[PDB]
This record gives sequence, C-alpha cells and structure tokens, in this order.
Amino acid sequence: MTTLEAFAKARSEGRAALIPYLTAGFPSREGFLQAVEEVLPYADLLEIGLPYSGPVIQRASELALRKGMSVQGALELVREVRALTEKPLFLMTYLNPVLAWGPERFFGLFKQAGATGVILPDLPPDEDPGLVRLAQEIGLETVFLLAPTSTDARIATVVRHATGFVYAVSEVKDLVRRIKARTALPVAVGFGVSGKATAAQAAVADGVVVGSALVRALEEGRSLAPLLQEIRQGLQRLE
Ligand SMILES: O=P(O)(O)OCCCc1c[nH]c2ccccc12
Repeated sequence: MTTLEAFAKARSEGRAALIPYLTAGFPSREGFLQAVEEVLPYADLLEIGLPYSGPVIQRASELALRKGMSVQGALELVREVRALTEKPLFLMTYLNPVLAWGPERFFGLFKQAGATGVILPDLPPDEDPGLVRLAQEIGLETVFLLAPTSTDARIATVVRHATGFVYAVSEVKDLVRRIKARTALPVAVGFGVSGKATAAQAAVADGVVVGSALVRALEEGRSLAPLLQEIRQGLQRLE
C-alpha cells in the first residue's frame, strides 16, 4: 500500500506506526536480509540506510562500508527487499553520494529498484527546491527532517516540501503538536526508542523509527522479535 495508507492503517488500529531502520549491508549482506525478514512482520514501513562516511548508527555504517557496501550494492538490496514486501520502502541518504552519481541518475535508479521514497537528512528543502522537485517528478516521496529547535516558520517551510511523511528528531508530544499545526502529513519521530517505556513516550507520533536499538540487537546477536514486541506494546495507545 501507499505510505499514507500504511500510516492510516496504524492510526485506525489505535497505534503509532512502527518503522524499523536498517543500514544496508549491516552486519553483513545476508545478515541484513535476515534482519529484514525478522522486522517485516512488525513494520508498517521500512527505512533502509545508505551507509556514508549518531555513534551507534555510525558503527553500523562503518562496518557495512568495511564489508564493501556501495550504491550498487544498496540498489540490489533494495530490489531484494521489494521482492519480499509491498510495504513502503524509504532510502535514507546524505547528499554526497547523490551528487557523485548525479541526482537524476541516483534518484532514477532507486525509484526503479523499488524504493517508495527517499529521506534526505542533510538537505534543507527550501535551499534546493529544484532538486526536491526532480526526485518527486521521478516518482519518489521526499522526507525531510525537523529538529526540536525548529521555529514555526521553519516547520512551515519544511512541511511545504515534504511528501510521504515528515521526520522529527531530537519530550515528544510538544514537537509533534507544533508540526501538526502546520501539516496533515504523517509525523514520524526518532529519539533512540529502545523498549516499551520509551516507545510509549513516542506513541503520540503517527510513526516511530527504531534504528539504534536494532543495531544493538544485531551486534549482540539477539533475535529481533522480542525487542520489537516490547516497542509495539509501547506504541499501542491506551485509555
Ligand atoms: O532514533 P534511533 O536511535 O532509533 O535511530 C533512528 C535511525 C534514523 C537515522 C539514521 N541516520 C540518521 C541521521 C540523522 C537523523 C536520523 C537518522
């Protein structure tokens, strides 16, 4: 289903959507695919990170690159994941590799590989609307980030360019409230959720990203379901 439908389904079920984040090729190519199999049952949508040169996420990118991850490698993995699910798949990437390959080619390749959209953490959309438009015209939803320091004007500016959803990073209820005042777009948040309690604090958002917690689980060689189940139980809105 579409990104909006994935978020809507979660909301209707009275819960914040669970969005696993997995670094492409971490801890290995096979390990990554196995991880995808384990998180999909819990995922409303999935984020796949393109490793490029937070401490935990940094460790994962570092190991992935040391093992040979590349844009071509990430492309094949996106195809592999698309073969396993019809759920929304978002590629998170810094601008550097996009510029190296050329925006039109980079975005075109990932859209063709099966990506639903891209998350561009280091691109203020208002600074290059043309680049944003290009990705959108190619068929990719474009997610941009907002920090707690964002003024009303900054929030308004970013939500004007975002599609799919808006990503708020680091209290959570306050930031979510302020963003919803300027948009009907789903709002996902990421602040190191690691269990039921921290997930409950984030339950107010339309979606909650889980990245660092999964890196740790993978490093420790633990099954992922127990962790995701605790988080899912915390994402469920109660009386
Ligand atoms: O919030 P955590 O610890 O679950 O990480 C979620 C991973 C999303 C993520 C990966 N790399 C980033 C760079 C900037 C902002 C967010 C990210």
